[PDB]
Amino acid sequence: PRRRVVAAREILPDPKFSSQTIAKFMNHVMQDGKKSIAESIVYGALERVQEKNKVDPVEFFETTLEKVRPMVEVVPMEVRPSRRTALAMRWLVDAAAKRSEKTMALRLAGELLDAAEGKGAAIKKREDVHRMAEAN
Amino acid sequence: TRTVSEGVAHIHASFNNTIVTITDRQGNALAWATSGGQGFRGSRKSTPFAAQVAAEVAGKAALDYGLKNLDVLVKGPGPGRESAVRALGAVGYKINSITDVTPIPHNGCRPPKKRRV
Amino acid sequence: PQVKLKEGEPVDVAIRRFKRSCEKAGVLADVRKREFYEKPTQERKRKKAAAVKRYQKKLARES
RNA sequence: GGCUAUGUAGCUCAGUUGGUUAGAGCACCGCACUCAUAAUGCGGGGGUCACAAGUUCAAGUCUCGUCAUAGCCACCA
RNA sequence: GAUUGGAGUCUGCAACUCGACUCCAUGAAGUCGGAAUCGCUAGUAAUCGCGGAUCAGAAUGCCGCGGUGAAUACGUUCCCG
RNA sequence: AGUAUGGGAGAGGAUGGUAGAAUUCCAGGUGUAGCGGUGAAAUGCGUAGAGAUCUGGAGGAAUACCGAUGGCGAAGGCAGCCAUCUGGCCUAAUACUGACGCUGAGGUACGAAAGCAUGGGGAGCAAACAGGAUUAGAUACCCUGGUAGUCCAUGCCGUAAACGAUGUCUACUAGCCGUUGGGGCCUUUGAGGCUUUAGUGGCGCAGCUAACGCGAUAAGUAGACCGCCUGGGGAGUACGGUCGCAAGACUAAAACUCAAAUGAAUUGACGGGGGCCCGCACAAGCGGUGGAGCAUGUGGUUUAAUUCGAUGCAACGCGAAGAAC
Ligand SMILES: NCCC[C@H](N)CC(=O)NCCC[C@H](N)CC(=O)NCCC[C@H](N)CC(=O)N[C@@H]1[C@H](O)[C@@H](OC(N)=O)[C@@H](CO)O[C@H]1NC1=N[C@@H]2C(=O)NC[C@@H](O)[C@H]2N1
Repeated sequence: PRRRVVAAREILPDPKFSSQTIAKFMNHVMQDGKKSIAESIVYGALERVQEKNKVDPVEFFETTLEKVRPMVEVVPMEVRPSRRTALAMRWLVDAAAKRSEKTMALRLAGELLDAAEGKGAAIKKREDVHRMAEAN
Repeated sequence: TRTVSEGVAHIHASFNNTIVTITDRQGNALAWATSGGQGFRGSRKSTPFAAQVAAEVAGKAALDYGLKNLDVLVKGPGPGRESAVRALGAVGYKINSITDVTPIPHNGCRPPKKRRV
Repeated sequence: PQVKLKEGEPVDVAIRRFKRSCEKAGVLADVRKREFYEKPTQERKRKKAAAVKRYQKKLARES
């Protein structure tokens, strides 16, 4: 903004797990103000992964997001820590949509479960990113 | 086929194009690549990136002849000299010396007329 | 130039010592001057302006 | 008579012996860029790959013939 | 949910050219949009409904109202004024 | 004003020789698909092998660094190094001649570049010219080539913003700071500090000037001699004459026509002049338009009429907050 430097907005943690990562992921998922639908999708995915494997949803989500998290983007450039999480959530969102489960919550839970062990489309996207990165 | 260990790198950099020639000592050529060969047609010849690509290609081609340490000489103005010499080192060569050998007249022939653009 | 390179000198640092060597030498300035012919009138005007600038710089740095 | 080589959009050059699964450049018309213009960028239209048959799972692309054209040569009722 | 066939309601002296709405039938293009180009820095953008002026009848326009409710700003090279 | 004798600096001039770098061409070695050029391209060069790189030859022209608000010359001009011939200048002290001086109408000598004549030379560059681009057109600016010329010898031509836009000579009138070539003095061991003189520069008191500015290198204060000017055009033109191979140069009018043409400085405006900053201006994001169907406005076309206005941003769901009569 030429002269003024603007502070970054602070968002509230999600009411259930008090996790700003979960809150920001929900914000990325949400479209046109339907936070209720976004909450349904995200909480359904977390419940699904929890019943599949008895592991704390917050820890599982953060470990998977760290796995998907890119140190560089896409023509290589450098990125800051905030962009890392932003792009990780961005790429994680799409692959769940292209999956084939009947509900978005199930689709996203399956995508997280597949990305945690490395056979995920988001993982393939990150692979494209870094095999593009070594070009320069 | 022939094996040489020491080599010379000639960089011909201009405002229009960059030519990288790998020779053995005594000046016999071994490999050569230019920015024109690797696409970059027309105005794109003069960018440092094209010179870097050409230098990488020439170094890789000379690696088949199998020499590990080379001496580079830079002749001419324009972009791509520094990028080209960096690319030669980044290929895995050991550079022994680096010097400028662009010719300078002692007030010899008359240059062309100044462009009125 | 003849920038010979030591055992511990990296490639990039060697190239950097090189551009300093060549910038101190100032060969590229001669290359720039050589490319087009300059009339004696223009050369004399350029040297006159350079002398005036040098004297102004001397006066400014003295006081 | 013999031996060769060609014929692809409105105008031109490719595509040339198998799965050619005919494109490239200029003409246009429309769109974009511009204060107004170009150049340039985009899109659309504009042939049905000389014709007729043969083999074949593949034919503008190959084999047979029939055209038009070009080059050299041969012609004592 | 365009277009068309059939049957109706209301305003109005009068709905052919040329009204709005209802019912049955029909069920087009469209599967996310080239070059390029526009708005927006927080209760904002996005999305959801509600009201009014004009007005017999005739808003997807205009002027207002609230509900849900984000993402991103390293910086001034480049484009515009 | 001039002469003799010692010493000093210098791209001053003429002749001959010679050295190194670079460009171009030629032959050869290595080697393989481009090179060159531009805003982007194309003309052009290259598979009978270019460009690049290395070695060796041929020839012409010019002298990097030193290099300087430095130096020399009447001006024009003069730059590698060496030798030969040669002009001027600076500097010290004596000695000598004794006004022998200054300027200068006519005259005469020299005089950048281009151009001309005869004979040579020709690398690079490059009027004319050819082709490729750009453009509405391009005859030009840009690109690829290229002849005269640029170079040498012997002559001619006699013109330049040939400028300091400032004729030559002489004397006098505050100061401060540089620099080049000399003379003198002082410190004290070797490098500095004071002066003086001849050049070359920057400021600046007085004075001068319309102002800008000049200001001991005067455009100040005075003297000697010469050249030149008398509104702007017509016009440095015509006729005559002199010179020239020619191109042309020099001397040099009138008729006619206008009421202006000019110089310096002031305010504003403008600039395809500069510097500085801001803005959802660009970046980072989210969602749209341009594609589809429909609504609405406009252009165009059509019609008897399709009523009239609004036209880049700042007209086009605009006047119209509402055309069946
Ligand atoms: N005893 C014999 C000694 C002989 C020797 N000759 C010594 C001598 O006697 N000298 C006398 C001084 C007279 C001087 N020639 C007149 C003058 O100087 N300008 C002429 C008047 C024009 C105007 N009124 C003032 C003007 O515009 N000025 C500009 C200005 O300051 C500046 O320009 C820009 N753009 O800011 C500067 C930068 O270029 O240029 C100046 N212009 C110039 N500077 C040059 C210079 O001094 N000379 C040669 C020429 O080039 C000169 N023009």
